[PDB]
Amino acid sequence: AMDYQTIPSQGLSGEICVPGDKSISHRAVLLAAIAEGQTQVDGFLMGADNLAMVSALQQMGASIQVIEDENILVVEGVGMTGLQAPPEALDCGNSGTAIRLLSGLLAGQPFNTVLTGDSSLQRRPMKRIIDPLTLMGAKIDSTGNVPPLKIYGNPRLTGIHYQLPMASAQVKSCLLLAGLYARGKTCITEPAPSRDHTERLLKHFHYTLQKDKQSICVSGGGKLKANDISIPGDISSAAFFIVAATITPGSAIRLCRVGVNPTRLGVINLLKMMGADIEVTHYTEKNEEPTADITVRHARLKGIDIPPDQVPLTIDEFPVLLIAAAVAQGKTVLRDAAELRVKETDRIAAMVDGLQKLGIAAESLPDGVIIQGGTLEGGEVNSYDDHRIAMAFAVAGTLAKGPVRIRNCDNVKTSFPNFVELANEVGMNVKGVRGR
Ligand SMILES: O=C(O)C1=C[C@@H](OP(=O)(O)O)[C@@H](O)[C@H](O)C1
Ligand SMILES: [K+]
Repeated sequence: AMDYQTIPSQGLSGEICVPGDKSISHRAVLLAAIAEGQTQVDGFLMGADNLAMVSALQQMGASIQVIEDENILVVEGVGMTGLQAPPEALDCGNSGTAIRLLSGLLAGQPFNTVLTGDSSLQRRPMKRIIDPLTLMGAKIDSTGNVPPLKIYGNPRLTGIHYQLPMASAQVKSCLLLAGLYARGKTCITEPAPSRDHTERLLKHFHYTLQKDKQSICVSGGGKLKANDISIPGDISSAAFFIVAATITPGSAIRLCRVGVNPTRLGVINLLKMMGADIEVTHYTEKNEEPTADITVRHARLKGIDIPPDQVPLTIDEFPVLLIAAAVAQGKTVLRDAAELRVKETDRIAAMVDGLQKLGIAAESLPDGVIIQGGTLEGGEVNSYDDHRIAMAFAVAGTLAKGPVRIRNCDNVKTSFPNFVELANEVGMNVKGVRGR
């Protein structure tokens, strides 16, 4: 077992490239696997989650070459129908995105699959996918609507028209994947926009798609065409440094080549409301995906009523955003964020606990949190095995009055394998030490 241990920072400095986008990586290798022809993937995120997806695809006869130190996959497509029946259960480790997306992929296969993962994965909710898949003709067994899932593939799904009841991109993605195998039209209606990476990669792989109103549709039985993909940096990964530089005096940093999808821009929009100093420049577009350079300077913050339309666009950044709230002047309130409770861990409970442990008055609500802006002390917090709780409290350590001990950090590598190295390079202080 490994812990992080911080000491305060005298200012972040420098220019860094965060590594690849986790969400786009999962979609990119999945689609390339069943495409026709050879897809080269740059910027692929080499973490435990994306690698678990790579493994699962290989269990089913995908032809994937992994060049770890360059962040490159070379994928030799097997076509829509080229997958083979895996002999064992697919272990998705800690990755929610992998189990929910694979389920959509696997539902229309002419074979059977067991999908499972770690302790945390085994508590994450699956009704949200089981139900609409089932309306398309899937059979999926589970106890208590959590993994493991046993999927009795049906190569004769029929498309549905379906409204998301929570703003979930995984659910939307799961269903479009199934949609490519179903007879007729599949249409997802989404009341509140969620991350649209799947949509973009379909267009990229020259599967036609159609926006309608709030709706997006595909028809089953089209063909996916190989096309090289270059993955921009994960702005979720950049979010830790964006905060860290915001709250640490004397900080000024440039973050190169980060993805700036507006459906992912939450944390920047919200920090800006709070008074932060954040410049977005040099806009590109490689492979449908907006990419830009982000400059961050130390600024003093003010508490906000987080407007609830930003919740979907910030869902992964609330752990680190709440560190910002803790050291703002005044009160911050988060509402309509109950989704935070069903993540890798319950993120509202995890953040209330560690913030209190570090001297912050923070109060839980069933769908959010009330934070009273204050002063971070040193002490000890628990990560609850959640990568982003670990990384948020490593950020907190930059301003905290004394050292911060963050217990159990091995799952940081699920989304950010070089976090410590990049944190130290720009002037945070974070070190791996033995745990218990
Ligand atoms: O589709 C994706 O890549 C993701 C969407 C979100 O999940 P929900 O669909 O549960 O909102 C997010 O929290 C997750 O980390 C990654
Ligand atoms: K995860």
